[PDB]
Amino acid sequence: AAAGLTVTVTHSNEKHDLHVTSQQGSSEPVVQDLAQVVEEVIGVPQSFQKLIFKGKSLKEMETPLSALGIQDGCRVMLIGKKNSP
Amino acid sequence: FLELSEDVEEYEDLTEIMSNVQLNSNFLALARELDIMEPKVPDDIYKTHLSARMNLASSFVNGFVNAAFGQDKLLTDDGNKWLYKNKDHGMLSAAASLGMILLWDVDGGLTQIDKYLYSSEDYIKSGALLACGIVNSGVRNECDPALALLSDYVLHNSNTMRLGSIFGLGLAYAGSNREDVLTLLLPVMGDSKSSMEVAGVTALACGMIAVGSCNGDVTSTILQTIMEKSETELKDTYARWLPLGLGLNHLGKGEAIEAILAALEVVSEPFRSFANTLVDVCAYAGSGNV
Repeated sequence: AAAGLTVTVTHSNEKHDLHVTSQQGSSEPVVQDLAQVVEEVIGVPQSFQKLIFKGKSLKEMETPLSALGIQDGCRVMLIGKKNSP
Repeated sequence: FLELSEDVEEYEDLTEIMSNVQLNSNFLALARELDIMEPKVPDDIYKTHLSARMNLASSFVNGFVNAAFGQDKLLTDDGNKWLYKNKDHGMLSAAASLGMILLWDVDGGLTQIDKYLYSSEDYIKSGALLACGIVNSGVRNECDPALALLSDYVLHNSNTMRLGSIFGLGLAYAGSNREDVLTLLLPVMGDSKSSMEVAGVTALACGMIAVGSCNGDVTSTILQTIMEKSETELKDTYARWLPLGLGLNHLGKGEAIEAILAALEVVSEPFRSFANTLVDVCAYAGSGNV
């Protein structure tokens, strides 16, 4: 029952076409799931990581981006510094 | 930017090359192929073989020289030290010069300005926001990071932070003619708490966004703000940006400027005689009207 969706994450000249799916019991991928994927791939904390989609600011952790308008072919910008604790 | 549908073939490449995404990559590649990449020092530009404002000018010219490159450690490694050593009002301009170095470099510039975004000084924060605006200026982006990055600062109460964000959005959406950006910045134009020069900068941003568009709501907001502002404080030294915005919005059109000047005729002579002339010449630029 994985709700797969394709997003093009871009940061620091580095780009990935990620097929991410909802994991934390949600019917659609959400900000929590995307933040978890981002932290697994890189490690930026949710406090200072910045996800930008269509010029819309990501401030609410519970807002579903699938409802906000992410579809296949959509691109998002990741802003932050890769932290290696 | 031409806003079209994906039904066309190779629409992704078309919109990318229209967005100038590969502009920066090609420009750096050709600069390297010319060997013209080394960061040229403002000092050996000055030829010093034989002070706060002078150092500010040195930083500005360094940014001009290294613009669009994004390769300058002078404001990257010890940039925090340089801005701390800097005095009074110039930290904003120093950060904006760093953004000038990083212009057209979306990915690298955003990462190298994210650290300075959380700076302590209000001037440094506003300069970082303006640097972001410069970085995204000219080059178009699919997700358009500037709109989301400038979220609280767009109408932020602090004059300097709001100024930086507004100028950045103007430089970014310059020529975009984006309905969302316009509908977000014109209410900021409508703010009364902002200073006279802040309102002028809002007008400048709106004009550079809607240049050559004849944006009627932008013009009406401009005229309404001019009317609401009292003439005595209007005609001092800074209302000269509202006619500039009008001229940008009606750039290269002509003829219809009679309606704008008739609407503006209510204004007192000292500023009306300037504003109508400015908007007329801007509208009739590139025509040879003897």
